[PDB]
Order: sequence, then structure tokens, then C-alpha cells
Amino acid sequence: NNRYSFIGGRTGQWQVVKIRNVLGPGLQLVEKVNILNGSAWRLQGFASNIRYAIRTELEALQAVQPMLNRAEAILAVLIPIKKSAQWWEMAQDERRDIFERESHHTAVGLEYLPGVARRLLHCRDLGEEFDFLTWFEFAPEHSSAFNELLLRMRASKEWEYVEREVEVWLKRL
Amino acid sequence: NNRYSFIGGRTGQWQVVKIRNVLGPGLQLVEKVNILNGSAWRLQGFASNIRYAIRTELEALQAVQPMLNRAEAILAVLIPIKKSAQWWEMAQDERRDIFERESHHTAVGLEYLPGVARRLLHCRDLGEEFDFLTWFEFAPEHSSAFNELLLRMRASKEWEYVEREVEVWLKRL
Ligand code: HEM
Ligand code: HEM
Repeated sequence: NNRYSFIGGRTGQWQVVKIRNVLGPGLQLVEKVNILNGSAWRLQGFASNIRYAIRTELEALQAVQPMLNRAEAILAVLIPIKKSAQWWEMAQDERRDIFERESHHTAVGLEYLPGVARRLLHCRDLGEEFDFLTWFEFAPEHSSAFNELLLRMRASKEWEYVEREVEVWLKRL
Repeated sequence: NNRYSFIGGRTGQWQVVKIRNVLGPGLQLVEKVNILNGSAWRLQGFASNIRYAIRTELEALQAVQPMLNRAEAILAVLIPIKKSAQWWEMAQDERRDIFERESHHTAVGLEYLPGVARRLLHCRDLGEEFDFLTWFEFAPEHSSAFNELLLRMRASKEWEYVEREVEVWLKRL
């Protein structure tokens, strides 16, 4: 099943370390997040096909990207993202050009592998209040680098179209 | 709301003229189709963002494509489609190259506008048994042209990856 739910509340596999309400309405602070394949809030999204990456990029990613659930990867960050109406109205070439040619999303992110594992979920098509649920996990040694990655991405042209962003920092129980 | 359901059964706005089980398991013949925004079978899908078309192609489409619900558009065809796992594993560049560079999907389709109106719905990501629900509607004077179009698309490289396909031909009640 390709659907995942993230329930903020009193139970779950992850302890909430902090929530940073970066842009737009935040998410209520809670004790834990419960993740279900299939309390104060619920987010959901689905795993899907590639929308932007080209073969040579997938090959580079596959050579270095780590798996989820490494024993060492006791920290995670859930980052729900919404992009603007102007973004979604653009054509596929226009969006690819912003994503990679101008913002270097994949090339920059590759600089943080193999430290950081990731998962991308989609939810605009479900009618959710965010467009994406992005998930990252890593060992503590990579926290500083991950915080640097976030600031680099927020400086990019792609991020001019981000209208809501929340960081939910987690620790594996 | 971006979700649509198509219910084959005894009630609805469309009379079934015929069902052609083109490839793979078919759909049960029924009297009518009921279309709901939000019986023998139910199909559902969502309207989404552009995945392939580039800006100059959207411009060409917007110059000529007709609205849905024209008074004369008394015939329709609902065409559920499933593509193979090999298709979905390909990268975005590989899929785009097959879709347009090799198959000329948009260029060929444009030859049948403005006679044929259309809607594309996506449903792989809902876990449905098809990947897309395609909808076409037109006046009887365009039926022969539409049949030509179907034969051209089934001859294309893109259609080498189609693994299930059904035509539900409909008449507006
Ligand atoms: C850690 C290294 C990262 C790598 C290697 C990376 C890689 C990628 C790739 C290859 C895609 C495109 C997938 C596709 O073609 O469908 C993507 C999409 C996306 N990533 Fe990243 N990413 C990283 C970090 C981040 C971070 C830290 C964020 C959030 C702050 C983020 C947010 C997203 C979003 C929102 C999308 C969807 C873009 C859209 O479809 O418009 N990524 N990522
Ligand atoms: C009538 C003229 C037609 C035109 C102008 C046309 C145009 C298009 C366009 C521009 C797209 C890409 C949308 C995007 O970028 O997301 C598309 C997708 C699609 N069309 Fe057509 N189309 C036509 C006829 C047909 C026919 C007759 C069929 C079915 C037999 C069909 C099946 C599909 C499918 C399955 C997709 C999704 C492709 C994918 O995402 O892999 N189209 N069409």
C-alpha cells in the first residue's frame, strides 16, 4: 500500500523533539507522531512515480542514497510543504527548469548523501492542506549538515513558490 | 473537488452503447454510467497537474481545445488505461521521450480538435486497478475521426506499454 498517515498525538514510534513553524500556519506541538501505512492532527500522502528526475540523476541517486531504517538513523524530520497556485499552473518544462536548472535541487541534495535518507510523499491530489510530506532520517552527526541543507534550499528559486512549510523534528523510540 | 467516480449500473446520465474489452480483463456490460464528483463496477480518479506537456504545447492546446458539455457533444467514450510496471520505473526524460518525441501524443491528438473534447483523470496513486480514466466527448459527425485516432494511438510506441484498456461508449441522456 502506497498511502501513509502521520498522526500527531500521544502515541507512536517517534518522539517529537520540536516543531518549527517556518512559513504559514503551523502544526500544534504534540508528544509523538504515529506513522501508519494506510491526537491533534493527521497528515497523509502517497508514494508515487518520478516527476522530474532524469535517468542520469536517478543513477547518481541510486549509487549513494541510503535505505530507510538504518540502525544509526535515530533522528528524523517530517517537513510538510505547500507550493503556490502559480507553481502548479506552470507547464512541465517550466517546472523542471526551476527545480533543477535554476535551483539544482538534486545536485544540492546529493551533497548530503549518504548521511541523509529520504522519502517523498504526494498529497495535493488528495485534497490535503499541504502538497507534499517530505521525510528525512539520519544519525545525529548529520544534524548540522541537514540544517545547512534546509537553509540552502530555502535560498533557491524553487522556494519562491513555497507558501507553507513546517518542520517536525523527531527521535526514534 | 478533484475526484470523480464512474458507476456502471442501472442509473446515470449516460446510456451505454457498447463496451469493447480491448486488452486485458474487461468491464461488465451495464445499462448506464453514473458520474459523480466526489451497480456492477465503480471507477474513480482525480484531476491533476500537467506531467508532460511543455508550455508551447499547452499554448497550442489552449488555442483550440473545446469546453466540456457542448450541446452537440451527445456521444462520449470512457477509456480506462493501465500502463506496465516497466513504464512506471522509467525516469521522467525517458517517459517524455516516448510520449511525445517518439509517439507524438499531443501533436496527433491536436489533429482531432476542436471536434473532440477530453478530460484526463489519474488513479494509479489511489491503488485502483487502472492507472488513468480518459474521457472524450463529441458530436456524431466526429465519431469516424475519433475511431481513426484510437487506431493511430494504439500503433504508437507509447501503447507498447499499455497493459489493460477498455472502451465504454456512451450516449448522453
Ligand atoms: C537530502 C537530500 C535530498 C535529495 C537527494 C533530494 C532529491 C529529490 C529528488 C530527486 C526529487 C524529485 C523526485 C521526482 O522526480 O519526482 C525531490 C523532490 C522534492 N524534494 Fe527533495 N531532496 C533532498 C532534500 C530535500 C529537502 C531537505 C526538502 C524539504 C525541505 C525537499 C523537498 C522536496 C519536495 C517538496 C519535492 C517535490 C518537488 C515537486 O514535485 O514540486 N528535498 N527531492
Ligand atoms: C483527442 C485528442 C487528444 C489530445 C489533444 C490529447 C492530449 C493529451 C495531453 C496533452 C496529455 C498529457 C497531459 C499531461 O502533460 O499531464 C495526455 C495524456 C494522456 N492521454 Fe491523451 N490526448 C488525446 C487523445 C487521447 C486518447 C484517444 C487516449 C486514449 C485512447 C488518450 C490517453 C491519454 C493518457 C492515458 C494520458 C496519460 C499519459 C501518462 O501520463 O502516461 N489520449 N493527452
